Amino acid sequence: EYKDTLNLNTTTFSMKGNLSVNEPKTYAKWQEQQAFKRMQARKDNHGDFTLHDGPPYANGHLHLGHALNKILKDIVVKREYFKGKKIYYTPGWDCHGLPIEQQILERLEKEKTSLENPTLFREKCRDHAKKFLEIQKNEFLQLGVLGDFEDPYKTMDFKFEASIYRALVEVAKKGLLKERHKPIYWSYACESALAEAEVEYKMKKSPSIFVAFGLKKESLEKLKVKKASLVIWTTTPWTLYANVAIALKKDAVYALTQKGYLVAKALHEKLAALGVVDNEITHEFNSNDLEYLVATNPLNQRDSLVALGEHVGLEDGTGAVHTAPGHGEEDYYLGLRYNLEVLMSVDEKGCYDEGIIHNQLLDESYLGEHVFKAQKRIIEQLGDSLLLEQEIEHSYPHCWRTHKPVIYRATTQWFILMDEPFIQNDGSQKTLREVALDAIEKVEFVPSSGKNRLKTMIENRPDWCLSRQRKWGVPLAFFIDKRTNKPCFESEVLEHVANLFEKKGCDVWWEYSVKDLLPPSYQEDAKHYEKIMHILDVWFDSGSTFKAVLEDYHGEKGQSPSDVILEGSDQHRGWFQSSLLIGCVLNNQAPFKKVITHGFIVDEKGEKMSKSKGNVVSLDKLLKTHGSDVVRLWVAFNDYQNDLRVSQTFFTQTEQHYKKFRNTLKFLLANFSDMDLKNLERPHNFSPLDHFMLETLETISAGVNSAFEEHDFVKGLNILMAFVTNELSGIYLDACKDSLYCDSKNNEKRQAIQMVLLATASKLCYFLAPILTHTIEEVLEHSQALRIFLQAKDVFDLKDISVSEKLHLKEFKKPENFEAVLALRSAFNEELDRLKKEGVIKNSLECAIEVKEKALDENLVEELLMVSFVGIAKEKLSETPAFTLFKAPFYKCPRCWRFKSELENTPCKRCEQVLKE
Ligand SMILES: CC[C@H](C)[C@H](N)C(=O)OP(=O)(O)OC[C@H]1O[C@@H](n2cnc3c(N)ncnc32)[C@H](O)[C@@H]1O
Ligand SMILES: [Zn+2]
Repeated sequence: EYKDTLNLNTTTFSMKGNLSVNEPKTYAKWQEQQAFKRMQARKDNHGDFTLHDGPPYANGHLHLGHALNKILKDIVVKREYFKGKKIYYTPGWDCHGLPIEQQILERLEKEKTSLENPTLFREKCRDHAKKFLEIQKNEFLQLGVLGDFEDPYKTMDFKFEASIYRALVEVAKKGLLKERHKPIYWSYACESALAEAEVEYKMKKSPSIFVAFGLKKESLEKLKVKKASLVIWTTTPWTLYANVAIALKKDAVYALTQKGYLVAKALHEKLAALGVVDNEITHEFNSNDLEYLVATNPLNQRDSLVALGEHVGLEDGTGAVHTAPGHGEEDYYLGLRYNLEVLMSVDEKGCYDEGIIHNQLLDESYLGEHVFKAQKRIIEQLGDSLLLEQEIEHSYPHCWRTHKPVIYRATTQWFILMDEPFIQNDGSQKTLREVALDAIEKVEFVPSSGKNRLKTMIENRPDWCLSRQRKWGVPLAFFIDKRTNKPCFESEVLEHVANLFEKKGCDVWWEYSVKDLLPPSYQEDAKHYEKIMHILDVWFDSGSTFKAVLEDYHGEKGQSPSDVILEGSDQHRGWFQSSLLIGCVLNNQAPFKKVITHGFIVDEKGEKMSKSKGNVVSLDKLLKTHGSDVVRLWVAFNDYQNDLRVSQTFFTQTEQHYKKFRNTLKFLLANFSDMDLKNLERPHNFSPLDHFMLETLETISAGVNSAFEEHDFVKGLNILMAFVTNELSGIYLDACKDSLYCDSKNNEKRQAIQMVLLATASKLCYFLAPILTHTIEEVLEHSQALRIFLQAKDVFDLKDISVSEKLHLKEFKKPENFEAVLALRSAFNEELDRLKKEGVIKNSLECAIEVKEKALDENLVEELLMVSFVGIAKEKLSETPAFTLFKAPFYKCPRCWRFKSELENTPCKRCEQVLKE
């Protein structure tokens, strides 16, 4: 009957998050109130921070990977904002290319329709990108992220298309944009060249065959043998029609078997065990003496030159390599080395064309057949020359959006050259590969291992094929002079076109005549010029975002180079590399100072998610079930630099952490809710325990901050959680509960406790604000004391505070040392544990302790162990080397339940006083 005489100590801040209901209201408010613009306009901004957004493709709804990405960017940006900086973060969308165009192509199929008008086709692509840009923008905002989402950048904006073109212009004028004719990746499904970032290597089954090419009569006579046939190994019977040579290893021994097969001696043992060749060797020859002999192709009876390759391998195959210059890059260079024909009779759709008849390379029945469908019939046609057929599996390149296997076709395309010296901005001379490698060494990678991934790619990469044979993209908008057969790179022409794109967009390249695309100076010679109609690799679009966004807006959307970029691990093959290369051409450095890489969302078994496999976890369902602040906490509280597995068990762990933080903030708010805000002006006498908590708060705050500075949010959250769980809840709040609930509101020691709780909630708000922004906004909404103490209207006014200044602490105050008393506490609690299960007592408050160590502050002992008496009493309960435990020789107080009453059912002296107030 004393419960209503206690301090109420409640807050309107609720235990339950109600996140599905409350979070949309917060995020809608931030949109309506233009919170991001308010952040940028903050009057006392000091220093600048630029995160340059890498642009997601404007196709589809968001998945959990996009959420991971944008949430990490948001934590990084909000950290810098709350450190006091002016922030720049303009999100963007990647609107061109097959990620958009393939969806139009597939829908036209399903509807059984076609769209051949270029302007109308580009319009359907553009409308699709516009549609999903808005969908994605709103789904991003539902995660609580803040950026310039009402003014995002778009690669389909006319000014951006011009910026991309002007970047290409800079490459051309530095001498790095050149035509090459060679075999390259070819996607037959979309009738386009491809480069590396547009291929996905996947396991594929293939025929694997060993084929005898008999030496011609005159070559047998020169070699002085009766029978000899070189054996080749190939997995592509579809290229045998284009054979012109058989390449051997230089200065290497070739064995001739009794049945007359000629293979590398080093491989004969393996080949005979396979049954490709017979076991007996009759003669050995040096490949140097075999060069310029001639064999016969069993498929079509054509000559095949015996040639010497560069670096022919002896781990695979036979040591004799079927050479088809039209369908292999190294083959092509060998063919030119020996002035051989480049046979290439495979069209843009991957089908054999009339060249096989004109050149007598393959039977006419194959005309129009797809090369992969023809292979079975080709293999059957080989007859006795087929020595062995297997089926193998190997990693094979596939088109990134049609998912069909690619082939290689000799073709003329446009490239950025990697090993071509060009004039540096400082006047020196270096190749792009050299510049990029030097640039990488100036970039910080998080984790540092990511440097090695990008560096190895730059060390090994080939020339970058830029030209694509689709319509949705930025054209390589140069004219060829027919009088010279070379491109026109005159600045007046290039600037004229760039200005037209900036005002009208690239549709004009298809619509306008050559004369109408030329400056008036040139229009009389318009008859001599023809347009290049190829469009740029979409990876060149996105590689140019630093120029189009950071440079062309002169710092208004962030500096070049950016301070941070942050993307998934596939962007070393992608956007990190394209942006590095273009930045090194234009600026001779990377357009970013730091690269943070995150892993991929994968299922509970570590496997990739796909609608095909049935293992896709829905972002919308995840948000509905847990709320965005829980999804955000899951991101921050996990090892995001490696792949992240999604499962109910891991989200249940995160929910328990969120509940612990939330329940802690509720308790804090409840227990300084009644404090007279005049307290905030005056200093207080703090107890040793108070000081221990303030000093501990400062030590853990430094550790959290250092961890968050290194982007190790797990480490920082673990420090914060341990403080919340152990020192705060376990030690301080337990020890303070009596004063908080049972001491007078005027009690100066209670007021000091409340100031410690205020300072503690203040630091929790500051450190959690980048991660749980909605929840900290809610905390401030419900606590007038915090808003006054922090001079904060809302979460966007938070700053790191000096607890020392706010609480008026003395400069040279010597820290508490609690090692001895906390060791006594743990030892007492272990002994109390044992007495409880024996039934000897129920609670620490029933006990008296006499400590043999006279050196300890006895009131601190009583405070920390929550005994009701320090000293000697009558009934001995137990004894250790450090202390003796007795039953407290008092009654339980009916108001505070401490054993401090001299009379049964009578308020103790403290409570008596409080009740009389
Ligand atoms: C930087 C984007 C470039 C230019 C390109 N448009 C692109 O890849 O766009 P998108 O495919 O939509 O991806 C945009 C960003 O999401 C990241 N991402 C994609 N899938 C996943 C996934 N399962 N798990 C985690 N992250 C993912 C990707 O790593 C990039 O950080
Ligand atoms: Zn009492």
